[PDB]
Amino acid sequence: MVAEVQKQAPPFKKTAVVDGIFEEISLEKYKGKYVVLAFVPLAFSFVCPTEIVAFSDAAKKFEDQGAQVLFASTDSEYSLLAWTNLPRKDGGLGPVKVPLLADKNHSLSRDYGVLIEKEGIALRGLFIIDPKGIIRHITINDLSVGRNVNEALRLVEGFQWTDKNGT
Amino acid sequence: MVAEVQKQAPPFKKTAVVDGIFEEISLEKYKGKYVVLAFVPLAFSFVCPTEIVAFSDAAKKFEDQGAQVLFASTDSEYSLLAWTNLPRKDGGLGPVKVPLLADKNHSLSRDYGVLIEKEGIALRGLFIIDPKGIIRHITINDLSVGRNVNEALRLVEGFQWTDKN
Amino acid sequence: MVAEVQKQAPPFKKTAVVDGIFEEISLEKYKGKYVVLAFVPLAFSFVCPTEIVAFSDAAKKFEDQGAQVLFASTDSEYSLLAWTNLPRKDGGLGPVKVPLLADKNHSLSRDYGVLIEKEGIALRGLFIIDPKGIIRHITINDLSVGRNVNEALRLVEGFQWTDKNG
Amino acid sequence: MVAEVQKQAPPFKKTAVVDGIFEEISLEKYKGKYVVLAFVPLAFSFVCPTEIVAFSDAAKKFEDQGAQVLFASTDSEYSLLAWTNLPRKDGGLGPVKVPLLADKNHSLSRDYGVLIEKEGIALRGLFIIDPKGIIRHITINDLSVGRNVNEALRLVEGFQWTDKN
Amino acid sequence: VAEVQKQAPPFKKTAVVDGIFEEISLEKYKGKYVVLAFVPLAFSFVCPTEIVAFSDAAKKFEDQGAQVLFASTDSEYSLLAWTNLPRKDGGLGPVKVPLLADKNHSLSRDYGVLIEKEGIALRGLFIIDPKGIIRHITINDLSVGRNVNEALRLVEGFQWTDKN
Amino acid sequence: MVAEVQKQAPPFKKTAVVDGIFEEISLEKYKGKYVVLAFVPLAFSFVCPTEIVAFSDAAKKFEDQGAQVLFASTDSEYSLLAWTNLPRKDGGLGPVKVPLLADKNHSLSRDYGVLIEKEGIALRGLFIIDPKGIIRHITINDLSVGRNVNEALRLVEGFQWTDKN
Amino acid sequence: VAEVQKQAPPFKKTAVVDGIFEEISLEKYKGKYVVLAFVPLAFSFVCPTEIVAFSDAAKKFEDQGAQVLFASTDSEYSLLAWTNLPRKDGGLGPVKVPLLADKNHSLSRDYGVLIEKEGIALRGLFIIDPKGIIRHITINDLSVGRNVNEALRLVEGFQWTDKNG
Amino acid sequence: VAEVQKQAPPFKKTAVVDGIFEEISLEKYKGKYVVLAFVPLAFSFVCPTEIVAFSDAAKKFEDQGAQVLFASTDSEYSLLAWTNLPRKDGGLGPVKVPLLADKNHSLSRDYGVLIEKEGIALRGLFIIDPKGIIRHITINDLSVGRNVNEALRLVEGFQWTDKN
Amino acid sequence: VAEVQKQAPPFKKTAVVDGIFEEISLEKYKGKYVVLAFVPLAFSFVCPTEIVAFSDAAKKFEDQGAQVLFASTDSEYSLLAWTNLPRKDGGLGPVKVPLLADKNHSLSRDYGVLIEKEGIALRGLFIIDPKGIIRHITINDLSVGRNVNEALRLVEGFQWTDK
Amino acid sequence: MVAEVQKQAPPFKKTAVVDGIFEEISLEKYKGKYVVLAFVPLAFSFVCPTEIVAFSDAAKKFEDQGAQVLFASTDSEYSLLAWTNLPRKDGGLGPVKVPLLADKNHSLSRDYGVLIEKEGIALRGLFIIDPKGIIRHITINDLSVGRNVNEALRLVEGFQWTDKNGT
Repeated sequence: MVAEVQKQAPPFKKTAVVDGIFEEISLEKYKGKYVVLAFVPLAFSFVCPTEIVAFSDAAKKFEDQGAQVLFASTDSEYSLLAWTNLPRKDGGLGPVKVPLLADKNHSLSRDYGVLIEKEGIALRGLFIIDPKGIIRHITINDLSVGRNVNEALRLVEGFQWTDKNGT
Repeated sequence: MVAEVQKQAPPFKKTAVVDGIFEEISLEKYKGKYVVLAFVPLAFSFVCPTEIVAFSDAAKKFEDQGAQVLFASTDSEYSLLAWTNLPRKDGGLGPVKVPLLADKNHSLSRDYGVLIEKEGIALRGLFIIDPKGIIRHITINDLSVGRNVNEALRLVEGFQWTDKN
Repeated sequence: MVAEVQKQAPPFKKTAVVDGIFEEISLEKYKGKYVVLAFVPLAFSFVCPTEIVAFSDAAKKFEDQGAQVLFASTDSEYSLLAWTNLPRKDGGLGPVKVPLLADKNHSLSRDYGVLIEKEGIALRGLFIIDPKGIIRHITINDLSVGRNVNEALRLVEGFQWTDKNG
Repeated sequence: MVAEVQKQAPPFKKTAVVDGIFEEISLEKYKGKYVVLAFVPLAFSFVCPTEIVAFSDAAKKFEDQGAQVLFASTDSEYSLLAWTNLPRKDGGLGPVKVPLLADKNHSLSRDYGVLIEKEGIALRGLFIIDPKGIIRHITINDLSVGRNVNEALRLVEGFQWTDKN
Repeated sequence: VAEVQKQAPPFKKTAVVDGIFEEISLEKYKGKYVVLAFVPLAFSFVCPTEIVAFSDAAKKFEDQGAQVLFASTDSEYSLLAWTNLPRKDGGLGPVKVPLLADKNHSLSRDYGVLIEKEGIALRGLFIIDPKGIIRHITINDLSVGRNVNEALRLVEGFQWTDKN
Repeated sequence: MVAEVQKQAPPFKKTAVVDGIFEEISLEKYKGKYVVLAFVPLAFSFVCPTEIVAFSDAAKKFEDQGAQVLFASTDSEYSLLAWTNLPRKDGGLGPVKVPLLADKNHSLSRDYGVLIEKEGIALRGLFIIDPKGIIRHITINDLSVGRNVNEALRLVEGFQWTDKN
Repeated sequence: VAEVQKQAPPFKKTAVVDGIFEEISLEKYKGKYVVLAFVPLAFSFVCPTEIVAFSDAAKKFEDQGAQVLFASTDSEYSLLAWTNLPRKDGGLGPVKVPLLADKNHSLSRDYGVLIEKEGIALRGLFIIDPKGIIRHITINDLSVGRNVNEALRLVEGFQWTDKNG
Repeated sequence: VAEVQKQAPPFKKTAVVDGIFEEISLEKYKGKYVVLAFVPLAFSFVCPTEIVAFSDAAKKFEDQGAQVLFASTDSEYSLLAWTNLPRKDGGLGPVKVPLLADKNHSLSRDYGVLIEKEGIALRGLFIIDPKGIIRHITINDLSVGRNVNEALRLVEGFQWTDKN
Repeated sequence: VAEVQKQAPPFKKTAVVDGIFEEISLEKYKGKYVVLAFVPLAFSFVCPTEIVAFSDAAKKFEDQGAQVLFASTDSEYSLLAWTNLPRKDGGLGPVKVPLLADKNHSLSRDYGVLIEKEGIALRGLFIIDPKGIIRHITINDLSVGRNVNEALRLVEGFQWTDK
Repeated sequence: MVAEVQKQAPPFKKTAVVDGIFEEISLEKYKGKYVVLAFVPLAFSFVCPTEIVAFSDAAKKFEDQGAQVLFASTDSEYSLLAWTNLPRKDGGLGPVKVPLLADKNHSLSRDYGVLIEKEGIALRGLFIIDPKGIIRHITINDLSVGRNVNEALRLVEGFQWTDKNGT
């Protein structure tokens, strides 16, 4: 069960940090809406999280497009929680407006094809999954360079439009 | 031999249309340069090729950045040639500033993970490959929605910057 | 499930260009009639398509013999359509009086034993299939040399005669 | 080891009737020449052998084209010999200008894909094999209808022309 | 394969009986002894005195409650032509025992007489009783023939023992 | 492994009773001569040995034909010895002019295809083996009915004649 | 195979009892101790003092509630003849214990005493209790025999232990 | 897997030593006793008193000829941040023993402490001698901690017995 | 094999309890903590001070709701004789804990302490809770022993915070 | 690798008690002599060792015949040692004139076909092995009943005699 465009997205149920407390998040929870699943390699890394912040700030634009953004990493929910509790002035992430999923056992990263087995971390993959659970897009960047928030919005708007016309 | 970010890109040698005549194109030919390999499902399809045109028009901007754009489809070099000879006024593609690769035996599309076996055509995948032949990016869109030329430019500039800093 | 003389022909359902528009063609559609399935790939090749034209021109002679000619290639229905829209003066095929079947996923060419896997194209095979769907003849030519239209007519006439005596 | 256009023809070594006596015939014997190998289901069958006669009569036209015609069946060299010794007025074949190969153990017919296992006889297959031993054509007719001598001549001439241009 | 004491392999083969084709099976002779004898090849350069000897004794076998059947790996058409070609002219002439065309070799294979590399049957002879059990097997190399009286002696032997 | 007409006979080396004492008999010992190997179910059986006696009496006729007769059973050389020491008046065999081979471990009977595994005894098989060790004849009778001595003589004479040439 | 503490392999074998044949199985002696003893060959050049010793003690075994059975790989006809040949004349003479003909070797194989290459049983002796459980195994190479008193001692031993605790 | 009396599974893992990264292998301590101790998660709601107790006794171990190493399935960045976050503020504060980031789980798998379903290590502790042989294994469920003096006692025990 | 957090491998083994044989299974102690400890050989030239220490603390374990069990790959007859041979005379003397004879090695194999090549158990100790879950594992090489107080501390620990 | 009459005996190398101290005994050590290998289920069992004592007392008669008697059990060399140190008055074995082999890992008992897997003990098997290492006899008694010393002497004398004649 790897993830491929046109196929059903691998299901998941993962403990996540939502507004500073733990919640069990599954894909089935968002059935009917678009989901944008986006991975990041490590918490507390020496790379500024501008990428997660950009998606956090656009949370509401996604919600208006009928979509929910979810982030995911191979850190525990405790590491990710602490990451949010450590403000940005002090080198952390600060609170955020999107769930952060703790993929400690690596199943998520493996099923979505982004895990770097030797290293224990996910590549910067991003998947857009439609209301019926079909993957309609895959981006995967090496770690050095980030993703564009507007691309995800453009694509979601694109797939909605085509969902409700010919194509 | 599938394609993965951080791994060596699958090599290939495919007959392509360059400037209305055939040339054998391999990836090894572009070692030292960034390569942006982009697939498209079918020639002569009744869907406007604005996507290939946008990348054709930016061919030279990529070249200036030290990158080569390559397009690829599961059509023969003769179908792709005829596509270029048929102007856009008349429902074709017109000439183009980027090699068009004929993946008739499907090996390319299979090795890069974009082939839809049941259908015989490639998804709209796009791969950025660095000078050492390592895949640094993968985009794959379902057919209904296209790719953004500026994303490929942004990413290439991104990977160059990080290559040197 | 390969094709052999005396055995049931591999069924198929393939999108084809008939009179400049797409139609889904299966073998089951011609049950009761002889079918003459002939392969060619490639479209827009730099070789004059005299072979397809000869069979196009004899379309009606086949129809009189109780047979339907079908052509087939590993090109898409869009490439094949464009081939017909491009007239012969300009290096294309022009319209034709026989369906052109797009075997893009190669299943047809594989099941009929004509695909050159390394290359992605069909050899110049021709199959005559009787009303019950049994293969009664197989021709397969390497690419350099073509088929004779009259052979297919002669064979069909032959198999009809023997169908109704023998 | 089945026979396919573009591939090497299955080698063989079979006892045949040549000019009313037995000789061991192999394909390797005709290397350098075109070979037209043609099968028939049964000797003494109730079908007139006009087909074998037509190819026998054109023997020399084939020889002029640089080709050798060979016939083959699943009968013994003794059955095939007797067939030639029985003249046509009397319901046999009469003498012929082409070797008749006795495929009693069925290996030839199996390797060339014409054997009907349940029945023990070959379909009316015809193979044209070039000087390097590559199969350039395959015809296979059900038993009720025969082959055209001129098709084989046309094809051989065709493949020679294309061999040299 | 066929073994003494075991059930004989069943068969259904096209044969030449009185110059026309008939489908012969073993099941047809259930209740009688069957003496199945192989020979291939037809038109071979070796005189068929052996088949003639068994043809001439056809009726002695019938009196003993037995049927003789011959078999070869030639087609029914080759075997037919063999009978139509008289002996003056190097053939066999008519015969009073069915000639079975084992073209697909199944019979010869099941009875263990086929020479696979060659496509021909050894000179095997099998005596099969009324219940279909093989009570005797002879197999000669091709160079030397069988004795008709041996088959009669053996059949008489097995009848006697069948009833005491 | 098994014995077939036209093939090399399975070799053997078996302890046998010859003139009231033991000797190790192999087939290799008779190379150059015809050998007629004949099996019998058991010693001391309630069946009169008239069959072995007939072949014993014709020993010398076989020798004149250039042949050696050998008999064989699945009994030990001690059982077979005792069989010969027990005269016929007293229900035994009496002495005989042909070696009697003790196939106790069943290898011979298995290799020659006559063993009845469930029972441990050989069928009444008879094999004629030529000077080069090739099997030229096989007879195998069910137990109820015996073999004919003259058939073996006729066959041996037959195969010699045809051997020469 | 047979093992101490495990159920003895069942059998049904034709045997010589008082000069005639009877079918002996182990199931027949359920409720009694059975002492199954093998011997390599009949008519062997060794006087069978061992079988005689067990024959003479038949009645002491019967008094202990035990039955002695002997077994060999010879036919019932060879074994019968062995008994009919008196000891003065090199045989066995009659005996007071069944003699089992293991011609197909199944018994000797199942009890682990068969010497495959040779076709004979080692001098094994098995004591089997009323429930059919093997309580002892002796197996001697051929050169040296068994002691009758050991079998009696062991049976008495196992009875005693069967009835105390 | 790791077993008493057998060679310990080798490793080479990025670790936090004095606020910076160093690559730590077992081969680095050949000649000394190594006490390898796992803890399930950084920043967990459970007080690290256990790591602190072993950190405080670092020098007693060093005097005995032993090196203590800690290991978790967190990244070196999570573990670094854990040390930079003082205890007043819910972290670990600095420590006197390397903290090894077993992100790919190989270490925890090879030492038999990984809970596959969960992605975390049990509280295992292994004592490994100078030749790299495992001479002791402790493994505690999550609810209850380890005793520092046991590890010191055992190391002293194995040294004494090493020299007798 | 036996693992912390998993159900302990069941067993049923003949043991010496107060100089006579009894069949001991784990199921017998369901509801109580069990401390199963292995010892490699009886009559070995090393001191049983370890078994004595646990024997003397038998009652402290019983007060904590726990039963100590010892186990070795010796027969119940060797183990019995070990207890009948007093310590003055180089044996063990009586003891207040069952001694389990794992002659067929199944126990030692299932608990992961058997040294196959040798036929003896390492000095493993397992604490098993009332539901039969393993909550602790110690395994020492043969040269060095276990601490009685550790087992008491751990059991008290797991009772307090139950599960 | 099971033991059978006429076949090579399985080799072994086992720690044994010889005269109250440990020694490594292998079969290879007695090549050239007959060996009489005899098993016993358990030390300190409630059954009197009369059988081992009878063979111990005849040790020297065996030695004079050119044979060595060896005993073997699945107990450790320490259990077997203690067994000898415990005199017979006090329910033990007392010293003995034949090596006692500790088959703790069960390899010996398994290779000679006497191990009762479920139980961990050897049946009362006895094997006579000739100077070339060939098994010339096998006795195996269930546990309830013992073996006869004179049988082993009779058999060894038997096999020697026949070794050195035609008959």
